[PDB]
Amino acid sequence: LYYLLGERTRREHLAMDMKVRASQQLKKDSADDLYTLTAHFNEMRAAKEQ
Amino acid sequence: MREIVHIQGGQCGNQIGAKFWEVVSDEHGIDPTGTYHGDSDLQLERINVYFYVPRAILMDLEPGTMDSVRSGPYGQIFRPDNFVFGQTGAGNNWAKGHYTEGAELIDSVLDVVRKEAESCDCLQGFQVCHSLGGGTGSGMGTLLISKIREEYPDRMMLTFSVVPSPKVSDTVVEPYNATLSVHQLVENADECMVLDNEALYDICFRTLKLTTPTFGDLNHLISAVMSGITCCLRFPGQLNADLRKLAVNLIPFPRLHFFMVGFTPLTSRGSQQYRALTVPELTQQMWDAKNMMCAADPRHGRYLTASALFRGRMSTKEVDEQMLNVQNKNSSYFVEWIPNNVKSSVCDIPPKGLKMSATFIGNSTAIQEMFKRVSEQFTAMFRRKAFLHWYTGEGMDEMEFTEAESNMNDLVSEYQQYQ
Amino acid sequence: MREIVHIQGGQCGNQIGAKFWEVVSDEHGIDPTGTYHGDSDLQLERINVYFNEATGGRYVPRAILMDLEPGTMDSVRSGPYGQIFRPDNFVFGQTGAGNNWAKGHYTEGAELIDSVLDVVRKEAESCDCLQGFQVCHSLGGGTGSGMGTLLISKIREEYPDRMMLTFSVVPSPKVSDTVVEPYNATLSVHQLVENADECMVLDNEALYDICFRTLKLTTPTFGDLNHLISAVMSGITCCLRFPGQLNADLRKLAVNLIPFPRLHFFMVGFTPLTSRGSQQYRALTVPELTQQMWDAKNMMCAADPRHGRYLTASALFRGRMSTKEVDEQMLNVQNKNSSYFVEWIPNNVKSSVCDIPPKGLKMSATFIGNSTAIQEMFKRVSEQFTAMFRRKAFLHWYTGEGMDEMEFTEAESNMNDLVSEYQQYQ
Amino acid sequence: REVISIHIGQAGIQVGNACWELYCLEHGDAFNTFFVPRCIFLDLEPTVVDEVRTGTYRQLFHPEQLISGKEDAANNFARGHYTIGKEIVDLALDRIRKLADNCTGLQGFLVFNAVGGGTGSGLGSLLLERLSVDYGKKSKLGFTVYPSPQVSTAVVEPYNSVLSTHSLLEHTDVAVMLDNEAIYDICRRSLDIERPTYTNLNRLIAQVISSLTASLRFDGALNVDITEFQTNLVPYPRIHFMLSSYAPIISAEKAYHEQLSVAEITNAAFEPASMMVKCDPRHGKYMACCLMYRGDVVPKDVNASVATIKTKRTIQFVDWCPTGFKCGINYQPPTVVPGGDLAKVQRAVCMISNSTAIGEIFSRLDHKFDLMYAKRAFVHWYVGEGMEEGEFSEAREDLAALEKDFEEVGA
Ligand SMILES: Nc1nc2c(ncn2[C@@H]2O[C@H](COP(=O)(O)OP(=O)(O)OP(=O)(O)O)[C@@H](O)[C@H]2O)c(=O)[nH]1
Ligand SMILES: Nc1nc2c(ncn2[C@@H]2O[C@H](COP(=O)(O)OP(=O)(O)OP(=O)(O)O)[C@@H](O)[C@H]2O)c(=O)[nH]1
Ligand SMILES: Nc1nc2c(ncn2[C@@H]2O[C@H](COP(=O)(O)OP(=O)(O)O)[C@@H](O)[C@H]2O)c(=O)[nH]1
Ligand SMILES: Nc1nc2c(ncn2[C@@H]2O[C@H](COP(=O)(O)OP(=O)(O)O)[C@@H](O)[C@H]2O)c(=O)[nH]1
Repeated sequence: LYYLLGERTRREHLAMDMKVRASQQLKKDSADDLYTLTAHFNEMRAAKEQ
Repeated sequence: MREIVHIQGGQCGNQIGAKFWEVVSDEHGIDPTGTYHGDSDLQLERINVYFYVPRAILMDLEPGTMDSVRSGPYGQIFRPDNFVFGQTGAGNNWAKGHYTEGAELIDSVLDVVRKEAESCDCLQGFQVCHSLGGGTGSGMGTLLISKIREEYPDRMMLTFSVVPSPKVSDTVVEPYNATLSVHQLVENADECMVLDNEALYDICFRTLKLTTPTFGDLNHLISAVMSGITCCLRFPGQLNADLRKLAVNLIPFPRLHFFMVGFTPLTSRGSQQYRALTVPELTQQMWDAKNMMCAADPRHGRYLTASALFRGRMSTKEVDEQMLNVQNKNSSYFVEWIPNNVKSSVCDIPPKGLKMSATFIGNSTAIQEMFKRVSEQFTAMFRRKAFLHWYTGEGMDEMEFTEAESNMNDLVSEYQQYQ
Repeated sequence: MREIVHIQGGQCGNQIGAKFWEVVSDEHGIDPTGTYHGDSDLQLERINVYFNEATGGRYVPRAILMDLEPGTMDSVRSGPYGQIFRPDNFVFGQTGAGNNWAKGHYTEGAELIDSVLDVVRKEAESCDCLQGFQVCHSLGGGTGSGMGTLLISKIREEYPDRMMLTFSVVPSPKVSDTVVEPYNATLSVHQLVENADECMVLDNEALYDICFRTLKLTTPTFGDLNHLISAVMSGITCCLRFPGQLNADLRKLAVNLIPFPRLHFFMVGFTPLTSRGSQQYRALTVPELTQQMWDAKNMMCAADPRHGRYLTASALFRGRMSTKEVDEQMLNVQNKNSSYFVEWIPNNVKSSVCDIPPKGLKMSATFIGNSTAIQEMFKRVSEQFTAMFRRKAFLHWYTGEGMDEMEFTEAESNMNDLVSEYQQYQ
Repeated sequence: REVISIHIGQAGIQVGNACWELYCLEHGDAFNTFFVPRCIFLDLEPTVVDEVRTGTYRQLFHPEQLISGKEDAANNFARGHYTIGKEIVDLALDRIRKLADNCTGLQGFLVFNAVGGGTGSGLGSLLLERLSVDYGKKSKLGFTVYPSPQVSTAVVEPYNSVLSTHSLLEHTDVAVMLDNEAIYDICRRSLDIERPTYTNLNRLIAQVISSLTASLRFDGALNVDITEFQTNLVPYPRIHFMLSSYAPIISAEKAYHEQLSVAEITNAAFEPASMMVKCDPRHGKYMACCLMYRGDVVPKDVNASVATIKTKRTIQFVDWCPTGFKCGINYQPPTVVPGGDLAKVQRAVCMISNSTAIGEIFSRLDHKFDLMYAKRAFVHWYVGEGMEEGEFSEAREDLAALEKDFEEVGA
């Protein structure tokens, strides 16, 4: 019984790890979106100053 | 006539200053033995500004830096009486380096600098190279700045200070030192040229394309900046601009004296003969945002003022259309209620090895990003009093850190206000 | 004054430009170290169109090598005249696309185009008065076709007022290297019709034919094929570099050869090209140059223009020539073979002369003929494209990357209406 | 710039037999910090001390420095603290005084002891108490050997470990944990010695000690003295117990094949399979790390490696410390000992960090101590030696307070 409890717990921990990895991808690309989008805001800002 | 006294504090300050005197002594043609061997007679005329024994004062708290100074070349040229030097060592404790160990070394460093100050006739100012992360460099150097202003209030004062960055973080108590050091700098130094290792490592990666940038080359880059900024005193020009004239042209408000610096030209060994040396080309390297030596991208904000010190036989007409073009093209990146935000200067003597060089000093409003970048780390650590007892059990109390916080907070507020 | 920047994409593009910069630098008398050693001053006054003086007689070519594989760039720098390019202009990825137009247009393009654009922007603002851009690439590969075509699109959004040449080889059924050639050719052409100014179609099939019959080479490696292509390309832009009795610049030639805005795929030839066996047995007169020019077997594309009709044609002559002899010889070859020429435009040929022949020759020529036989190529490729897409072969390597089925229907529709409208003007 | 080193007990002076062999071999002005040596061996049994007196280093050590008692402590903290310590400790500190008197710029003392025994626990704590009174401000580097959970040579070692740590809190300023079972596993896994003895253990302990004092003996690109560990690694006055690790602990065969560089050895110094304490730092959250670099290392890649560590997620950091590192670079490569089982390396790394995995060790020890104490087993031996029933329970509650401190700070 314990030999199989261990397999279910290992499965649960891996299901969390692949989730943690995917969360880092979301963190990274969203940071990239801020850089490109704030550039867009500066361009519109430049447009109105002119 | 016009005189500049040098003061080097801490391990970081000493190795930067060691490389500085190497470059200047080379420019003035003085050998590592201490005798003149130069060619031109323009160099002898303005060698009293720095000298032939240098007019420097090294100061620290560990013998290793002094031993490493006399070991290398141009280490036999310092006067052994100027090696004012403690013995115990603060060691990355601002309280120790500002209250405990400073309290007995400061009297002796002040005596030697006072003798070295009154030895000449008319001071232009002092020039201090130090850090903001270490203890014996930052704290002791900081107290020296405060003591000097009480004795010499009408003289200029330069501070080449490096700041800690979270990407390049040496010690754990970095924000505890940087915040307190700024709290004293904002009211004491005349102006500061902010440096940091992150931007320096970044410069040596992209532009210099060096494989292993040891501390020798970083100190070499900072040294080229310091040689370029005082060339106007040491050599005639078609338009002269000493230290005082740069300060009054760059600082619109009395608390806005933290500058970002760049240098041009900087090219890899491979692309060294594949390039041209023209004023427009140097300007595109000057105003590049990846060429500033701080971790604060100036294109995330506005410029207040900017200056460019040129060296070499140039046509002043070219200077003016380049400066006006950069102002009329990117008009949003510059402040609106000051027209013609650019100060310029020309000197006829280039650095040894180049035909035409330039030095950029930009007073931008992107500086509030790095100071907020620092206050974040400081805020979290201070809230639960981490590492606080190593400072508190020395004389420092809690309101001192709160006071430094308020000064950090209202500085970035007025940068935002003037933005 | 008038300025041309150079852009080489992919492996094929890199070698073409390498032989090109060797030949041009030779014409200007610059040694592989990059210093001036010429004799007269006819060469010095017009080296600003292509090169930039660096320091003390150092002239650097204004070229940008762009690709995705390290070996391709390394090979150009190992060989001679490799040490002359500025290392900043070696814009270069690390992963690789590998004959995938989707990877070259959506996956790896999105992270390299910005950097090469920065180099292109710096190289464009380094000069005063732009004349146009010059792009060399292929239509079968992925890192040259898809990435290079997106580069074309970015430029048209940036500089829509300047000229643009693209020297592109096309895949043929008889000379078919890769397996995904149709899925690349159709989408590339689709983007070319909406972005390029004019395209000069080349192909490897015609290149093999020339090297067997006329050149009679024993081992024609790619160095010699690129030698032909470089001599032809230099012939187009000779007029900006040298003075002549009748100057014809690029924009002047474009407006003369393009009767309708979508009809900008040109066929090329070059004269004289002889074996070293028969070089001694002929002369150098205008008739010998014109007959070898207008020969269908001497065209540099595998599309026989004698299977259609010439709409317009142009000839750029080089050497000390008499314009009277020029137009009379051009007029004669236009009057005899009158059926191959379009009817409602008299004197379908624009002509120009330059007074400086290439080194080693007294007289050369270059032919640029906007024919209507190019519709055969698009049919000959489109049928292969349609044959695969009907039952979705190889589809998933693009579909799983971001394109849908509607993109292929769009690409086939534009080729279909293009072939229909070429057939209409036929 | 001088540091003196005292060695207590059978384990302390055997470790010293390796330390001083390495020091004299390494120095063949830089030697001034150690050199006659600046040491005092002291023990209550004369058998191990006279091994030094009849050994090869008969002439190196001044005769008086070798202190030896007349009878053993019988593996009793009480006996080695109140009965026999009272006669030897006064002679020991009367020597340390004039050794420090000969010195001028004394950085601090560093002590070597094992807390499972009688001498190392009892008079080791007693000696540290009187040194704190006499000097106080000078740093005392305590390299202790706590007993392992499953590998044990004694029976009553829980009693001694708890009773020693109670004083080890407020006396030493820097305390480094080293178990024996963990090092056994290290020598089996990486050094592939299937049958190790104490000699191999003591050899690589000396390598660690020499690596953290090399900043004083030799100039580096970024020097870090003994006061820096005091400040950069101890966030609170009651949390000073540091995990240690060293890399690369590699055999001759493997080392030449492997490409040793800063990034991979900085990684290797953070896995739990290469630490000197059997504990799971994944179970805890790091507070602050300190990285000692020796040899051919530029500041770039040490900074690059530390960036990769902070972005990985199998190891997490505390929220109160975003910049949790203190690096240090020195030029001199690590030396080797002929007969030693380590090969020459271009560059080595010693990590000294602080986490909450140590908080797990003290609970694991408390349970074993608690079980025996309730039915007063083995208590009567210590009580006869001079102690009472009170101090066992009060030392127990002191460890309980420490457990609560780790759970609260980690929150
Ligand atoms: N008699 C004579 N006519 C010439 C000569 N050169 C050019 N032409 C004539 O010029 C006419 C075309 O005009 P060009 O002067 O060549 O060109 P343009 O007037 O400057 O106009 P663009 O080509 O747009 O610059 C042709 O029909 C030629 O007959 C020449 O040397 N002698
Ligand atoms: N690393 C290491 N540990 C040792 C060595 N010798 C003994 N120990 C450890 O010491 C502990 C046992 O206490 P001891 O050091 O023998 O006690 P002591 O210092 O001799 O004090 P007394 O025996 O009462 O005189 C156990 O943890 C042993 O593993 C050694 O040579 N190297
Ligand atoms: N540019 C440069 N920075 C240095 C050098 N040496 C140390 N530093 C920086 O200084 C910081 C440590 O300061 P430290 O020397 O300990 O100051 P001190 O202890 O008060 O003397 C680190 O963050 C380093 O990045 C150097 O030679 N050049
Ligand atoms: N004329 C010529 N054609 C070439 C050369 N190198 C490759 N090619 C052609 O390019 C085609 C394949 O394109 P490829 O090099 O893979 O393009 P890329 O990978 O996207 O850069 C083949 O059909 C070759 O005939 C060359 O040096 N000269």
